[PDB]
Amino acid sequence: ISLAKVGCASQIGKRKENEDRFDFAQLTDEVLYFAVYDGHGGPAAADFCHTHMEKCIMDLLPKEANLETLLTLAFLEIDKAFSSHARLSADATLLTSGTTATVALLRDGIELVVASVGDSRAILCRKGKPMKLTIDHTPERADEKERIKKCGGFVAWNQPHVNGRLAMTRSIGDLDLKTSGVIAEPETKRIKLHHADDSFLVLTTDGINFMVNSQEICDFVNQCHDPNEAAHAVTEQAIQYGTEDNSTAVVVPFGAW
Ligand SMILES: [Mg+2]
Ligand SMILES: [Mg+2]
Ligand SMILES: [Mg+2]
Ligand SMILES: [Mg+2]
Repeated sequence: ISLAKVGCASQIGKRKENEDRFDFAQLTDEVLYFAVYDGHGGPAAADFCHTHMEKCIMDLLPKEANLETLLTLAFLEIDKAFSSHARLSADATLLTSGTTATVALLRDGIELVVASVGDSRAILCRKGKPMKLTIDHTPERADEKERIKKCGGFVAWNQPHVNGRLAMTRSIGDLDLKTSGVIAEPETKRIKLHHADDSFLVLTTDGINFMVNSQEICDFVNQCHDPNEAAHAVTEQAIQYGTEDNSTAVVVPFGAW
């Protein structure tokens, strides 16, 4: 696998700051890492994950062979770390700072494991068909709604927001909403890559998702030259369809192994 080929674009939209972060790296000989972080309420939480996620993972790699279990621990461990960082700084806004997290680990070139909290997305495109690797955590999910109430929170409306503040039901940070049911525990998925067909991993933030569905994302990946152009193509298409949030796409090509 080559990382010179990974394509990524991030556009700011009609917002004052761009709070999307993304990273990818070769962690060990066997483990590749890919991530998007959609921040809100200040970039502090997205930056924190961007800065520290790779060490939470690497320190746990020698201890945990189930990568779904590994990322669960890493997410909860990094959220506990952000809590303390926030509670101990002079800036009180860090207590309202949050972020989505969608992280992918590829082991041995073959085993793809994806964990996320929030409404940023991961899909896999093989032969121009998408497969969803994530499901959005939003209050319009019956199971998510029930946890929010069980924990004593509520959902308000313009379109549904937890306690009138948070458009999603899981996240890293948002220290005050943690008691009301906003958790840092991811949902996970494990798959094996195709031995013969080329498959692409695409991470996107909600600015893109609002206007470009999963199928149209495969079309851009399928029809553009390199992943670089495809990533820039799909973020720009979202802006032109009417999206105003920050928009970030990351396109990862996998060889047939
Ligand atoms: Mg890094
Ligand atoms: Mg954002
Ligand atoms: Mg949102
Ligand atoms: Mg967003």
